[PDB]
Amino acid sequence: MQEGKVKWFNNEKGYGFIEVEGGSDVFVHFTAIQGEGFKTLEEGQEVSFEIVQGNRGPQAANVVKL
Amino acid sequence: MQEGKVKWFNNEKGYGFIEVEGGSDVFVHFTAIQGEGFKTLEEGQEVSFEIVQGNRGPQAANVVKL
Ligand code: NA
Repeated sequence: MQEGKVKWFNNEKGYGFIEVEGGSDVFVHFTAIQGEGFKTLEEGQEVSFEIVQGNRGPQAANVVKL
Repeated sequence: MQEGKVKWFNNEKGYGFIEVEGGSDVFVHFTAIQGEGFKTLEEGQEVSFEIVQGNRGPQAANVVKL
């Protein structure tokens, strides 16, 4: 588990990227977003998350807005 | 996706396993469950899901109650 910030997120398509200090960007899909409410993220939002490896490569899991 | 049947799920602990015919049971955590319903599952419940690799090995992602 670790922290990063949302780099960008396309609300219509429901995906974007989390930027990591000193590391590679991590893909995030709306299905990973935790909590109640409409599943979206805004640029600059601080998040915690896990990285998992799927058939398309690394992606975020368990994305919590801080 | 992929289909399976919940083998067991402990709603206090927040996890269980999904049985996959002719394959290994897959760990499922509550954070993977989709929908506005309670993030719980029950024995025998049919689900669709993605297998991803986490730091402890294979686990379910994108778990939808059918
Ligand atoms: Na970076």
